[PDB]
Amino acid sequence: PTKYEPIFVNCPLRLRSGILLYGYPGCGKTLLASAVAQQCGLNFISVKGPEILNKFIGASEQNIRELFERAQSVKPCILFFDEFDSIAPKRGHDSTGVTDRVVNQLLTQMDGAEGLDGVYILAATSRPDLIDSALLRPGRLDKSVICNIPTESERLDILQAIVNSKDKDTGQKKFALEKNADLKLIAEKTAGFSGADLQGLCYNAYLKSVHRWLSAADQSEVVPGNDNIEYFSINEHGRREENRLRLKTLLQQDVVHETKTSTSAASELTAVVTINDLLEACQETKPSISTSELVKLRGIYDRFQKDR
Amino acid sequence: FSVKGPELLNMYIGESEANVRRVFQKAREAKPCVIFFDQIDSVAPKRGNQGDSGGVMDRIVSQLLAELDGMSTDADGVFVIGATNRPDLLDEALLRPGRFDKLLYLGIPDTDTKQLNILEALTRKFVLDNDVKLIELAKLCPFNYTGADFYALCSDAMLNAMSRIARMVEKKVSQHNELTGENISTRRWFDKIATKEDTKVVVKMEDFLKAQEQLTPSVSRAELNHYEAVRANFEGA
Amino acid sequence: NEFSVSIGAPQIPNVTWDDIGGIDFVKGEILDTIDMPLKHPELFTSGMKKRSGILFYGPPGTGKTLMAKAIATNFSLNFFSVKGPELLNMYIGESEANVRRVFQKAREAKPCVIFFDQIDSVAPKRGNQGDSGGVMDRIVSQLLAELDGMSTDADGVF
Ligand SMILES: Nc1ncnc2c1ncn2[C@@H]1O[C@H](COP(=O)(O)OP(=O)(O)OP(=O)(O)O)[C@@H](O)[C@H]1O
Ligand SMILES: Nc1ncnc2c1ncn2[C@@H]1O[C@H](COP(=O)(O)OP(=O)(O)O)[C@@H](O)[C@H]1O
Ligand SMILES: [Mg+2]
Repeated sequence: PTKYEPIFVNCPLRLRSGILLYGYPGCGKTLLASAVAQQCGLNFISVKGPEILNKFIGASEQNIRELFERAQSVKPCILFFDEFDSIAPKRGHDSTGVTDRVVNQLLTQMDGAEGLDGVYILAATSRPDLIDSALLRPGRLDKSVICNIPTESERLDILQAIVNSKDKDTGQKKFALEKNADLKLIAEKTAGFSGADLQGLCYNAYLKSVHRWLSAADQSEVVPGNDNIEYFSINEHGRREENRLRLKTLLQQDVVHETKTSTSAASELTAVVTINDLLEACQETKPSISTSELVKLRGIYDRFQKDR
Repeated sequence: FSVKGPELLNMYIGESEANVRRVFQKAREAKPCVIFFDQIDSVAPKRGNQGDSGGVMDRIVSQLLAELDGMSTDADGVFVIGATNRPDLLDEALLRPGRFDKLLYLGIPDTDTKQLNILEALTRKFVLDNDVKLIELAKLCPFNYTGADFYALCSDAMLNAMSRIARMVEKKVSQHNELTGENISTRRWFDKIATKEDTKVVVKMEDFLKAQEQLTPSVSRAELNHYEAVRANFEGA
Repeated sequence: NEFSVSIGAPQIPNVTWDDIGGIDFVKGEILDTIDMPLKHPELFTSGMKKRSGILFYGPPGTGKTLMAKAIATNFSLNFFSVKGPELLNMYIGESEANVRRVFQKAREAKPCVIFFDQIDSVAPKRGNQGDSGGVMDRIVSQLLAELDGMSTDADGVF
């Protein structure tokens, strides 16, 4: 609707019903939408979570209306209802009218005067049961799509991106290294991996990799340093002969003016990542979920389509 | 001119009877025509429990039970055409022979439909190049299916035609060196060539089945449809 | 002390860690976890996440509240105690202000430990109820979101 639409402006028929995304919990959504923000229009109104459920009567029905208005009235703009725990988990289960009328608000806002269809739509809920609501109608939200825990294999892409993507027009790496070997077990066999090891495959493992550069050897043995007043073999008098406190009685000669040295390099203080640090990291696996949930969630996944 | 039923409930203390009295006044102020009413779950009158509970709110239903039924019994000018689906959420203090009867049901056609032909007839206004109408193969869909997704499938077919012409113009861009010094200025090129070809539609690729065979799950076919179909007779009458 | 009395918290860190007996390499890993980002900053003067928060869930009668002030004393952390429910107030629409206040005072006292004692007082089940979304939910979810979403960049607080 924005790359080819400008060359196919005739735009024959129905508008796009946006995003009916779902996936596994804790993953798979905002990391996409926040980047899609590069071309959405204005920086979209990512309001989300409980924020709709203001107070007993009217307030949510005011705010949602002004939300859609102030979103569209400048430019195309997404929203971020995400989980339907925000709105419309079921009919009933309400008090004073907080939810169910604002559900019917949603069904009436979604028509007629969006300004530009580049409003799209965006829902992103985990665990796409607990909706049971008419907004699944094709003219109200688009087709369902899953975000899921894959096989390990894409972890190599994930790792290399995380290492190399974040840049300051510098070609910097978050965790600089030269590859000591191929990923081997890391790409394809790294753990039981039923739950994903998430950023926790790199977080803390980073500090472990830093320890082999900052704590081992010198810092565990001496205070390393160079230039300035420095240590000297003063040899002025015996340390303890006349009394137990002769040592360091005299003060230093001068205060330092200034000194210059780079903060980091491939030579020093960098992360020096290795395959065996990732071996330690995967030994310290913490899978985000277990099959005792996925046996239920898999049902919740597959029953969401072809089934209701 | 219709009640917009979810909106316009004022929160303010004892105010909102004003909005019901105003909306029916403004309705009657046009002599001849109906008011649409959404699901009555827009009002969701629910006999005092597990919800609004009739206490801190009664102000809409306590008026609507009376005054528009007075008009309805004089039976002139203004008429109701509500679209209820979930009577289990409603008190049935309306929806009854004593006030607002004619609980009217149709169901969803099983498979024998002229609405497939009317589907074709409304994919029309955009061209199908074939001489044969080729509609009937859509009935390869498993029966009990005939919902609004008919036009979601026309949308998917149109998007497939769009994808075809998009990759065709991408091919033309790739070979644009045949008439420009570089494969450049696409955003100028399409406008300065403009050799018609103005998204003329390509329903010939029959891609409505190519969508339908995915079992496009925005259709509803579950036991919930059977629930509605049975309770419409068993309680909806 | 005059600063802490006028602007900071009452009852400053004031106890000998020597008195917290019996805790073992558990206190080792705890203390090292709060020591190292405080006094070995070359390993920690970096943009990644760095163990910004902890919680405790032991039964009563093993002293948590004591060890919190003690570890704070071990590195002269700035100290603020949320004494339980005093986030609450009459004014729906303003009671959340004490939450922004917590990060205001923390940011004003960069090397700080923030301690929610009896956190249950502002932490029901996050999946609380199918009843109304009362103030007890709106305060706690906003707090959890903000303590997830801010000071996560302005590193330094605990
Ligand atoms: N080294 C120690 N090891 C274990 N317990 C100790 C130690 N030193 C003191 N205590 C005991 O710990 C008790 C504190 O128990 P606990 O932490 O459950 O209470 P609290 O601080 O009132 O709790 P809360 O965290 O719920 O506010 C003190 O009464 C004290 O007797
Ligand atoms: N490649 C990745 N795989 C999984 N999670 C990621 C990845 N990259 C970033 N994240 C995490 O995604 C989180 C936000 O995504 P989201 O799916 O909204 O999580 P949640 O479902 O918990 O809200 C961030 O905390 C970020 O650290
Ligand atoms: Mg305590």
